Amino acid sequence: MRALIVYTELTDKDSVISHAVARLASELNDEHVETVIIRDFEDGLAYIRSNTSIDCLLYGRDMSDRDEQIQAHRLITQLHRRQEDVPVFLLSDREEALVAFDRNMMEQVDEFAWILEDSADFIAGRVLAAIQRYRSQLLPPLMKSLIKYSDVHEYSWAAPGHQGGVGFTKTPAGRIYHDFFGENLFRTDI
Amino acid sequence: MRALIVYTELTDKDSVISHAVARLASELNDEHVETVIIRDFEDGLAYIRSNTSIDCLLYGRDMSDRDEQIQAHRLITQLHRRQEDVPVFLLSDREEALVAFDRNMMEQVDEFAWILEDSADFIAGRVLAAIQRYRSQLLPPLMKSLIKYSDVHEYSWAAPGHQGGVGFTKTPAGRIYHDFFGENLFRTDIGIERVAVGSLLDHTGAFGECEKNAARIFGADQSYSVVVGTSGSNRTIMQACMTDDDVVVIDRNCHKSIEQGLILTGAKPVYMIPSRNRYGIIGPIYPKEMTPDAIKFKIAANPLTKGKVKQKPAYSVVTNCTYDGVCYNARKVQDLLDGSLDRIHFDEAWYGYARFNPLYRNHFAMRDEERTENEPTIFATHSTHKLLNALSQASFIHVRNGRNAIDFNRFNQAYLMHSTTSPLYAICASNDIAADMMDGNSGRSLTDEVIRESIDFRQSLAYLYKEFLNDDEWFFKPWNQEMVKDPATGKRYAFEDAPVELLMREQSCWVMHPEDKWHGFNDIPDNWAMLDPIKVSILAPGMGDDGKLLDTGVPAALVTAWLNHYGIVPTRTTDFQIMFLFSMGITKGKWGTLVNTLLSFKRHYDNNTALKKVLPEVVASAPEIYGEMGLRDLGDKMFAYLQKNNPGARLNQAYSQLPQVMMTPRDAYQQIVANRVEAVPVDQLMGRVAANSIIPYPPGIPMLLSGENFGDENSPHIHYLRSLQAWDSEFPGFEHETEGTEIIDGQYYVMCVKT
Amino acid sequence: MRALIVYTELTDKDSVISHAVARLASELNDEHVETVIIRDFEDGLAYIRSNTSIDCLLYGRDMSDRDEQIQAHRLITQLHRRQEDVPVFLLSDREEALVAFDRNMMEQVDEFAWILEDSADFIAGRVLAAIQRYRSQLLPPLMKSLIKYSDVHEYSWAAPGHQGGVGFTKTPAGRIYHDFFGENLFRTDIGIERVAVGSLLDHTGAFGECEKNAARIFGADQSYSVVVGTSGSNRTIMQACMTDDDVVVIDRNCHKSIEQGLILTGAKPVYMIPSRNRYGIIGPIYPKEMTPDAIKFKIAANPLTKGKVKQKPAYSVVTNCTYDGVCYNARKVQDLLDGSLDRIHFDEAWYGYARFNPLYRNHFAMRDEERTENEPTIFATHSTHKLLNALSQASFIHVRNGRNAIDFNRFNQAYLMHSTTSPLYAICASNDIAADMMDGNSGRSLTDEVIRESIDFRQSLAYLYKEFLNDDEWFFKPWNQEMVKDPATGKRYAFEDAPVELLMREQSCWVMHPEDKWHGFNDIPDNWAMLDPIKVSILAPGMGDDGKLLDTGVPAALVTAWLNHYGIVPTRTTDFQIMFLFSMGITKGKWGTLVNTLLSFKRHYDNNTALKKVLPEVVASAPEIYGEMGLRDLGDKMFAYLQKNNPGARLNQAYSQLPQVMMTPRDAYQQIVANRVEAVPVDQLMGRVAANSIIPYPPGIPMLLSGENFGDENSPHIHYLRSLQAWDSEFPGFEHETEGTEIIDGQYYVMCVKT
Repeated sequence: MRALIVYTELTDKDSVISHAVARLASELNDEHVETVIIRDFEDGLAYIRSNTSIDCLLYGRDMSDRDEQIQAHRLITQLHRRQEDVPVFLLSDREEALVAFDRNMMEQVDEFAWILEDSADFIAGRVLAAIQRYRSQLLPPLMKSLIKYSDVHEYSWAAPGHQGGVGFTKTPAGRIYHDFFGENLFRTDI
Repeated sequence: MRALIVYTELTDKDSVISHAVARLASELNDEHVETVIIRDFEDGLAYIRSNTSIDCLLYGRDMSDRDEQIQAHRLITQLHRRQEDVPVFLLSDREEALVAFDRNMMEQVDEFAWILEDSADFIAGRVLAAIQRYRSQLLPPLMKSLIKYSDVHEYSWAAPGHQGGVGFTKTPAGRIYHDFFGENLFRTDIGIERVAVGSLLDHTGAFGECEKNAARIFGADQSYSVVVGTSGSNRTIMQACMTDDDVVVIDRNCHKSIEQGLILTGAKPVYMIPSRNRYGIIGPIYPKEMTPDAIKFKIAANPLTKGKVKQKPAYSVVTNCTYDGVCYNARKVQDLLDGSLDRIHFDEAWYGYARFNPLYRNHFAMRDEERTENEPTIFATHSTHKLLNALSQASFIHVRNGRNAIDFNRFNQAYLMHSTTSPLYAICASNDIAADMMDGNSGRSLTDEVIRESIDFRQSLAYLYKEFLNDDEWFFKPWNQEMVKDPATGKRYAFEDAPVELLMREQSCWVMHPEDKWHGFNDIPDNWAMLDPIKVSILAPGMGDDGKLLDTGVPAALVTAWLNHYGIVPTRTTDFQIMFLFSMGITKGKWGTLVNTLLSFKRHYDNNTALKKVLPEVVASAPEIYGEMGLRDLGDKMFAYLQKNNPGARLNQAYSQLPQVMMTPRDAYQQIVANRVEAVPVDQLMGRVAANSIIPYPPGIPMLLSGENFGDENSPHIHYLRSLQAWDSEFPGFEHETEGTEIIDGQYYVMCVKT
Repeated sequence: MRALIVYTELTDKDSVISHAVARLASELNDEHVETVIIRDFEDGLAYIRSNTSIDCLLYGRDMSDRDEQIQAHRLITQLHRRQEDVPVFLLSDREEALVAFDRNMMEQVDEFAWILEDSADFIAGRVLAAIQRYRSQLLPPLMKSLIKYSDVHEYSWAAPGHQGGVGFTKTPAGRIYHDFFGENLFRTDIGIERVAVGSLLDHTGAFGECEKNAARIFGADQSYSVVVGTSGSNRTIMQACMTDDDVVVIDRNCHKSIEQGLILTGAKPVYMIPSRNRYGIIGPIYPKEMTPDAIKFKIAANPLTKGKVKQKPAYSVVTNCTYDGVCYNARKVQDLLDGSLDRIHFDEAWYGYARFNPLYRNHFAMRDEERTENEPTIFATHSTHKLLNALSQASFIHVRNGRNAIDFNRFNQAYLMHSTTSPLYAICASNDIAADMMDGNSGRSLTDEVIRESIDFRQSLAYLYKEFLNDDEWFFKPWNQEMVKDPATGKRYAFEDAPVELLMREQSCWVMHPEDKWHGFNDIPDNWAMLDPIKVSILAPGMGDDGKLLDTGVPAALVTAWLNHYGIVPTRTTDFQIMFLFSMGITKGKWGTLVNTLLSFKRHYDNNTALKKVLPEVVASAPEIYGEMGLRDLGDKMFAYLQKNNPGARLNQAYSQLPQVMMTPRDAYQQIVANRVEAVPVDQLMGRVAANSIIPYPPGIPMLLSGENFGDENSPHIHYLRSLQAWDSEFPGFEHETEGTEIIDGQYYVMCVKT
């Protein structure tokens, strides 16, 4: 689980939003969500264009700058090009977000995170729930069912004879072959 | 122990104050006080608004800047909103603080710390002493005594048998259960024979202290903690109040525990009929039903009570607020009922927070008001687990003694009659912590947070509705005022454009005015009812303002199926109405998920997405019907069915006319005990007397009570039951719930008295 | 996951098997299975007898030694006593195991592990699969579903308001409370609207599964889980059974919930009077009170029921076992009452384990027996928190359908009438885990452990009593048989010399025989009653076998004060009797503390130690009286008072004669509701009707019920109340408890019906 945080300047003084984001990142790391913190939308765009899996996007902008609004929309569109249903959290001061609220905002924002008046634990829990929801719909059906069944290791009394690759690990050459191709390939040959 | 240090610029050169603060922080850490150092008051405010426990605040400012003075005062006020008695230390140069010394300074400063001329060890010791003093007063009495006793681990030679959870740790399944629930839960299950804590049923010790504290906090003369919920509380109040030789005035919008009390007391009930609107939402009882002449007329017309027209009614019950958030003006209700009764019971099961926010002023039972000596006795029941923070089955009885009051010795008999001899002390502890949570500034702060969240959701939904309407599209709309008026300046706003402070402060922005069309309660008097902001109803399109359906619409059953598929479970639902609860357990900005879910439903509805892709569980009910069918196809099918059958008129007919009463509820139940009852299908209900209550959903309030006749062939009640059955047959997976019926092979059966 | 490896000598040279086992243990640790390696079967037995969870047993022996075979079988049987389905792997050389292969081997071996010719990885994988299979079947259904659902953390938009405990973590006191009780308790408080788990009141889902499982385990046709304790269970049973037009047969040794049921139903009660002994211990009802002629005579003699002599009684209740551990032969009681009634209710609140130990055979309600079709309907109520392992308020209703049975639809009305709409699921989960704990081998093993501990205490106390008697000194003695007879060989033993196996196996060692003097129930039939071993009564000296006091003695009130000072709180107490509870939560050898405390009391009593040194709390009551007074001085003062006043005769007079009945308990309570009651002092009680029940301690059972006359000047009941008041006045700090009275300035007041 990896969360990407892209915020530029939410408060007139940087330290407030920086400390709030640091607290949120600590709470996310305590629940085993890795966090990447980025201060510029072009840097975030470059990060997204690297084929790195992102499970959640949390972003905030100036909220009074239309250029940063365009940049944020570009970032979210780029993210959804290849990672289509990744949850997007808006990090913002509540009043600024509420005055900017409209249909176009909700077209790209899935959840609100009032970073300056909410506990980092509550936001981290909501982020984790969103990440789990996203991960549960990610795989296509056959691949999902095969992965789910692959954990079974019991000896069936039927073919194939290698029985999830166990048969190969009885001669040294078979063991080399089994280690080369890996266990999961043989455990899906069911 | 955590100390928060907020200082900005105390010296012209930063290094002096920074080094002094560093020395103080080191000395505080050496005494195991964690320190958070913050250089800006806005950062400190953000830190305080995170629900982190702070045991001491040490702050310093420029001391010559009035803006920083205002900021520091704001920080301290914010801290004391939810952490009321946290000590505040002023860090300052001595001369600067002394020249600024006044009453206003001492109102917010508890101690002085001359950080530049005092040893950090002395200040750290004083801080630790202050923290210990603060921590020693933090817990409410029952919880404190339970925690203190929990350290005892010796085997008592008495019940409970598990002996602080030791008994569970003897089988593997017991060990898993014990590890899951934790040790402290079992170590507080100590029985009623430990004099260190006291006993709940005797109201002694910490239990007596907790009940006195709760009575003070909730503004009652006496309070009783209950471990059988508001069902139990209602039963004991009704048992203490009435007898089988009594006539009582019952809100027809009554919980089933009220009918249980009627069965257990044998009293003869007379009913006040609440109002209804075009959405099927049950509204308030109008004042025309509570007048002394109306009550005398009801008593004289009732078949069972017509020989008691000279007898003063012994008890009345009004549900406030209602299930859909309609709050009575309780002062006016009490004044109306004072002309006929000496005992008024307000069943405020969903309404426990009302005392602690000024928005609800005059709309609840235990008001801060000058009390005269000729008032009636007032009872209020709170389900502390519903909209306060308590475990299930926790409840309170609040009593204000007036005319014909019941003294403690008499009331205790009913209390014991509906209680248990072995209460679980965790439930009472949750009651105590809930009362403590509403005490002082914290109750106001928590109610404010919930109200603000609900208002943000309502305004956002209204804005989206207007946007979609401007694009000539449909959307959901919140059920509140369309336009609000500022009573000070006279300025009018659209609801979504109104300032949040105005909606949070002004009660008239939520009062049901007779000239407004939004609420739909025709002929309601002004300043009679009010909408609770935190019970948010949303309306699906399809119902016209006149009361008849439009040409197109989206039935709420399909939206409910969508929400259930996404895990959201509404509290109430009608044909076009979905109710969402905002509680003190909600987190800020959570309603964005609700808005997102509604928008995605609208997208899939406009796209006519196949039910197999979006709602597989709906398809799994009747795969031959819902297979190869889209979301909008099903929606239009349901709306066409509603247009053809018009079940709203059926509901109005069934609930505008009361059923004929044949016997008291106790007599009907004793027919059950005597085995003189049978299961009767709906088509054979004509002339039959129901053995138990029939509560259809919607509207969720009883259509028939025990001992009431179903009526002849043209009876609206049998017609409404038939309508619900027909809907269930036509739409599998969207079946209505009806308490008091048995559904065999999809057919309704009702237990009726054998003729 | 923990695997236990027990191997002694598999190969002629130890290093081969040791290295193979080391490789296997390394492979098991690499898959996160902890391993305990033991080289001796006695060490493995000791390890198993420690309550440590074992997920798999891998063992090997010599395979040519029959002694090691017996030891291994013993080890596996011991393991499955409390860990029933743990997989067992046989570690062996292949040929040795194959030559020893038979049915008896396969009865205890689940899998083979050829440790000397198989890879440790293959065996480790098979062990892990077996462990996972075992763990997946370990939990009972409701607990399993609750644990599975507990991982959900999303904000539902419905009650409870705390939303999995989030609401508590918003004030500092709430955070302390939340951390104390832990997260999992609040995350299981989910409400009745989560279909993944089901609903308790609808008996659907995991709740239906749990109730079916409990009915199977306890041998009932149907079982109901109750969250209002046995008080609630008794109320719902009585509400389902009787009506105000009914006559009922009530054990005079009844809990106050039985009288509450009488008040709530309005039935007319007739009473069976239990027996008493010289110590004031209430004994069983004799068969002469349950015969059809006796019941007809009681009905014909009762002032209220004499117009119902042709009516079959609708309900009877018998408390079994009693508070002092007297257990009826329930088969004989049922056969006696079958001639008059169709419904028998056994209130087994203290008697829930009885089904699971053969020592209690035929002495409980839900017996494993061939059932005919003409049996009466049997109800049994268990307080699962009393002598089973459950949280307070957990209870069960068990039904065996017979004549005039109540079907589910009719019974559910009473069940809902005495329940709450928001049950706390932790209580139901505790009920489910208690039922699971009694299931299979574990119930027998746990009851055996408790019974053996109680027998060890009884025998040690009897031995010490004999030793002190031989030294012509006084001591406490257990209340059981002095001499026991072995029914097989005919050999007689003194109780302290009897083999423990005989006392644990033979029921006749605990039956009350009419020829024995220990129990003191004169004219009791043989094979009628039986003593529960785990309810241990000890007798202080002072009472003669004839029924009159001796020249000297030690009153039990002083011993009770001593025990309270040391933290031990007895369950019951009379003038010379102290009752101690042995429960499944006791640990082995704990009764040594009790013996030590009694010995130290005897030392300080013989030394006449000043009460200030030993019992400062006693002195703090009346420092002018107890100051400068010794332990033996106070004891002799109390004994002289008892000798002069003889309150035991007062108790016998008060309880041998029943008070005159003036009205039903419901009528008396409705006098309270009508405010027609007053507080009356004891000296003015002549001719007055009690408004509530009077329960003096001793004997702890009601002397008067509601609606019963106190009597004239010479009434024994007023005399007994006066005796208790006089004792309270003479000995501050040793005051009797009397439910149903108010003590103002040390004077007794009783609520009575205004004439």
